[PDB]
Amino acid sequence: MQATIYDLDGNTDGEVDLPDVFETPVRSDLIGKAVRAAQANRKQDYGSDEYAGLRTPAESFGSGRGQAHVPKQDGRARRVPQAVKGRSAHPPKTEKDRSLDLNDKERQLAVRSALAATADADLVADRGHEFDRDEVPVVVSDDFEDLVKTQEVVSLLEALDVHADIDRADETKIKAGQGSARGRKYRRPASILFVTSDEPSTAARNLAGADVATASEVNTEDLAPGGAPGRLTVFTESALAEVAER
Amino acid sequence: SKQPDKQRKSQRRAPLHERHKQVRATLSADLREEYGQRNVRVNAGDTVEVLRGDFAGEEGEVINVDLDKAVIHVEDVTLEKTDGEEVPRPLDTSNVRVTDLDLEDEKREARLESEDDSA
Amino acid sequence: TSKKKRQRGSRTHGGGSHKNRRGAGHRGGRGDAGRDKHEFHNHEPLGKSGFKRPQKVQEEAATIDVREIDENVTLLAADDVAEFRVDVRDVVEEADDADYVKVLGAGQVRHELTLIADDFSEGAREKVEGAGGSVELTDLGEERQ
Amino acid sequence: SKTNPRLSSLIADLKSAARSSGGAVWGDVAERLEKPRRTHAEVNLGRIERYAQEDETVVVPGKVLGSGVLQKDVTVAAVDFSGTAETKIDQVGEAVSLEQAIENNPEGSHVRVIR
RNA sequence: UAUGCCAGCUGGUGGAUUGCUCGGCUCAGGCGCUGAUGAAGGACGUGCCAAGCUGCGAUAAGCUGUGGGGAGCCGCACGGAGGCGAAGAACCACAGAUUUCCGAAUGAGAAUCUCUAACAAUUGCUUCGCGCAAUGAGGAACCCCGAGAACUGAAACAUCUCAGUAUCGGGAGGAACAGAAAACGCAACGUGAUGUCGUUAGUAACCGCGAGUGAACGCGAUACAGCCCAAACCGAAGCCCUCACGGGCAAUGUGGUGUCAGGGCUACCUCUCAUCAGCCGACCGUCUUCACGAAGUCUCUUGGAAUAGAGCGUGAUACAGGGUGACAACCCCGUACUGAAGACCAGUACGCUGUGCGGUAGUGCCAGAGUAGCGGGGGUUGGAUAUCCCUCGCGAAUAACGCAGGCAUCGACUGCGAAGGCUAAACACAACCUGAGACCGAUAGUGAACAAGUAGUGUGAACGAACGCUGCAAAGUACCCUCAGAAGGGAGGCGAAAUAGAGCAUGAAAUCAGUUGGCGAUCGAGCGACAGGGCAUACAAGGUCCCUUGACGAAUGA
RNA sequence: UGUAUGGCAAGUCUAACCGGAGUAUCCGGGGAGGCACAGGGAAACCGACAUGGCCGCAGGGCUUGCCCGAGGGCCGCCGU
Ligand SMILES: [Cl-]
Ligand SMILES: [Cl-]
Ligand SMILES: [Cl-]
Ligand SMILES: [Mg+2]
Ligand SMILES: [Mg+2]
Ligand SMILES: [Mg+2]
Ligand SMILES: [Mg+2]
Ligand SMILES: [Mg+2]
Ligand SMILES: [Mg+2]
Ligand SMILES: [Mg+2]
Ligand SMILES: [Mg+2]
Ligand SMILES: [Mg+2]
Ligand SMILES: [Mg+2]
Ligand SMILES: [Mg+2]
Ligand SMILES: [Mg+2]
Ligand SMILES: [Mg+2]
Ligand SMILES: [Mg+2]
Ligand code: NA
Ligand code: NA
Ligand code: NA
Ligand code: NA
Ligand code: NA
Ligand code: NA
Ligand code: NA
Ligand code: NA
Ligand code: NA
Ligand code: NA
Ligand code: NA
Ligand code: NA
Ligand code: NA
Ligand code: NA
Ligand code: NA
Ligand code: NA
Ligand code: NA
Ligand code: NA
Ligand code: NA
Ligand code: NA
Ligand code: NA
Repeated sequence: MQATIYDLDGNTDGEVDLPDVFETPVRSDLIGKAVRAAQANRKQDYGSDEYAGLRTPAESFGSGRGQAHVPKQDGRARRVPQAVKGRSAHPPKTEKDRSLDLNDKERQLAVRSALAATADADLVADRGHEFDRDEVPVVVSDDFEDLVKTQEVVSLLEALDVHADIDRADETKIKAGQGSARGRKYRRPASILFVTSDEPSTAARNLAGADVATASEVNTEDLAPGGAPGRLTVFTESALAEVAER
Repeated sequence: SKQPDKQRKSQRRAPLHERHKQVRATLSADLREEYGQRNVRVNAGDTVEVLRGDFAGEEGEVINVDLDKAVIHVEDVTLEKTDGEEVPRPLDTSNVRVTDLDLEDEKREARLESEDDSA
Repeated sequence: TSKKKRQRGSRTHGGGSHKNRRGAGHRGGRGDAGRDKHEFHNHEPLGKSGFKRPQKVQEEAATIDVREIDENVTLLAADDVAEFRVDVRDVVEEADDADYVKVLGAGQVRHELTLIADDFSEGAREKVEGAGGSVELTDLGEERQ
Repeated sequence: SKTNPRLSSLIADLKSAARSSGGAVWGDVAERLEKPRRTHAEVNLGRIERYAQEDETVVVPGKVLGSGVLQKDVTVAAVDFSGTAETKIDQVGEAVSLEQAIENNPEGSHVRVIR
């Protein structure tokens, strides 16, 4: 198929062939598996102290005093799991393998599939993204990489009738729960993914919900955050071309 | 760090000289333009305007600046005790704006006027 | 919902009487305990059998059946096409860490082939010569006399 | 509890064809696909070559693999083919998806099931 | 109707629950020795008032210098009094001063004191004098060298296993240890110091051949580095102390040469850039700290308070996180970008000074002994005839020799020189610094969010808790009455709220006081389920229900 | 050792580790090695049906009982 290139003013400036990978049949089950693995693989090992509750010489008196056979120290129960201050019977363990493997082929297929979901306006709309456009992904000239100011990227996005998505992501959510006590108070919608070629867009990165990436290493997660296919993306002329052989 | 416990901790345990930054207030439009700074460390000679509490809108001279509790006393911003005595209502500098500066100190003035440093 | 997930409330978690799941007695001893007594069933009988020759006196032959060679003659375009002529050593994988390459005769030979290897089975020869081909024994192959 | 949405759609399409049209093979192929993956067909070319006949579409209720040689000019229809299988088959005949088979022959006539 | 039963209401009691996090737990990066120049630890002191903690040491919450920092300050700790600071204090960094007693504890003795100059004790050097030096002890674990169980498993148990584990003795470092082949033995026309990681592989090997046990070569990686003696041949050409003088060491050999690319010697060729000694001496990176750092505190409404809703506007290489009277990119700290310093890498790499590599021919000059090896007895190992070690006895050759290649002997072949020594880097731990989290969230998580190894128990070794939350701001309740009264109560005052009033957010259940509805002093006990009646009931969140008659009308059926 | 789902398929998967980067995630590289592709025999050593016959389910075909009949079943034959 064909993809309409846009200059830094938002006007049409020719067009190139949309590479074959964007025709890869959308596979949400494979995309979800790739994201699930990437998410698991960055989780940190944890577990309670191996000796927690065991630092005591507490002994049970056995039969005789009308008491349950429970280890006691200074007239206070200890060690056993049913005892307050006792050990945790089956606690989290550091030794546990919290990683998920994934065949390279299966993962690479998910990358291609997530890439292809990006070329479907309906899917992108179902994912939640706000925009007034028919063609997708949004292809732009390589000059986008030379932009420096965030506001300039804004103007271009408004000129591309795609800025409404950033308006959507411009709302943080103060999460329910104790994640707040561990530094996870906020969360926000995922908006536009900017795929460049030489370096991630420093100018577009701070945009609400935006993620920047490069064609050589863009992954399933940035292409389909949370395992959901069809992220509103904007490739760079060269990025579009590079992504073709992934 | 990004961790909340560590952030609050470093703010509550900061050594005396690091507490000066906890008693900073935004400068008025005129003062910002004049010295090229958005805010300043409120001093006990400055005049300030309350922008947020029950005293919002009132102006007065800063009478005291406590580094430990990171709070300031502004003239007439008070509370009436039971016995009738009038005691100051502690204010957080964040709810205040500096409209006039006490520049009797050569060092403070120099710090304000210099462009490579902020007071 | 998994089996495990449905155990809360069952008391015994599928173990039958609560007197069951205790120590090793419930297994008749730890590991292979009783493999000759109460649990001899389905264990290989006790005893010694045979001998082993030292590992460095053992030879490992890299084999391949004529069927594999023959099924890919056209596909092996990067290998001699005479009046096909293929050196088996250049075909078999794992042919380096092997003491020698041997051609076995499983399958058919639908082409006239000229095979070069260190050894061949009587059946591999009959098949290669039967389809109007030849079998060339390598210099290493000169160990049969 | 199939997980692949495409395999799931194929199965539903196979049923629709067996019901609407006269096809009995499609519904038969649908039932085998609904069964566990371990039971699905895994056929090499040597088997297709041995039991196929020209102008009779070979139907594999699974996947076609590339071992062996195919010389017959047959049309093979499967859920999927390995890269090599599809290459060998197209040299002497034609590799086709079950999705195309259902469209070109909804009545499922002149077909041979091979597993 | 008393005594009383059930449910609720008001108020207690209690501290669950929800929300909150100054603490934990775990992972990761960095970094890493201290002590006779008396450490670590402890004791006792030290403040205006000072009990605890912290700090400090008779100069006692501190003294001095430099740099930073800045108008405030006098630790935790918000009192009273008083004081310090523009003579630039507080505070932070680096460096210095002071630094009681006990403590390895060292003049001697002693439960932290005492008695009449002290390296006690053991050593090296030695001016043979404690003159110059060393050792001792500590440290979270890691590391190296020794000693070495049992419960347990084998469904008993003895070999085996647990296990060279626990525990004990000795000792080093920032890392240890190992290490330049008498190797390997995919047997080769092959590899080429050593650790470590992945694999080889639960393979080979062991084993009441039961249960169990269990490598290596090689390969892919990480990091890479290779050298010095003894002797031959020389023979005082040498070394240490001292400013010097002078002294000490050394023919029982200091020093030169030399170290399997064997060397020495004799005769030659050529040459050095090898090696060794020494000088200089980083970049980058990484860790931590610091400087600078954009943009609203506009309108209306609600509110005690706007960070809320509606409206208008702004920055962004900064929309991580935190604070601020409620949900904050633009109010404050920060955050992106840029820059600076210290530490580590490292006295390393690079560069340089000096030395001089190597080759031919001749020469039986040299080349590590209770050794190699054998036997007796044990331990250990996967090591089986073929692991490594100990002990007692025996015991060789000399490169023209010797050892190894998984039984012994002889020959061949291939590899390799033991009985002297050193050696960077890659790897272990986590005290210390910093960062992180699908970890816990106050009966959890450390024993320990609090006075925590605290209070307290035991002669002692040792054992060992519980206790988090007023409020936006103390505005922490003036005055009056009552009272034995700084109690308490009444009235009153503050605040959005006192049912936020001090172990004070919320405030469950068990349960208690008062009280409401129902039952109740002639009556029977799993306390109820299902039916059906009495009596009782503010709203809300349910709106149905009763009787005449009529329609429909299964089985059944006058 | 099974099972369900998914990728690839006569193959399949990388381990340690290396480079990149948005720096524990992630992208690229790495096939050392493992299992599978031949078995039998203590060992020496030797080394197999890409189909020869008959039944026949599903399915297909036909002129509607008759053919073709993967899989399956019964035999042959082959390696040791
Ligand atoms: Cl064998
Ligand atoms: Cl097959
Ligand atoms: Cl080798
Ligand atoms: Mg606990
Ligand atoms: Mg909750
Ligand atoms: Mg300034
Ligand atoms: Mg290989
Ligand atoms: Mg003494
Ligand atoms: Mg036993
Ligand atoms: Mg037994
Ligand atoms: Mg053992
Ligand atoms: Mg070996
Ligand atoms: Mg020398
Ligand atoms: Mg043993
Ligand atoms: Mg606790
Ligand atoms: Mg006792
Ligand atoms: Mg309360
Ligand atoms: Na304890
Ligand atoms: Na009891
Ligand atoms: Na783990
Ligand atoms: Na069971
Ligand atoms: Na049980
Ligand atoms: Na057993
Ligand atoms: Na028996
Ligand atoms: Na350190
Ligand atoms: Na005190
Ligand atoms: Na001191
Ligand atoms: Na000494
Ligand atoms: Na002396
Ligand atoms: Na037993
Ligand atoms: Na016993
Ligand atoms: Na044994
Ligand atoms: Na090899
Ligand atoms: Na504020
Ligand atoms: Na011996
Ligand atoms: Na050897
Ligand atoms: Na508590
Ligand atoms: Na391989």
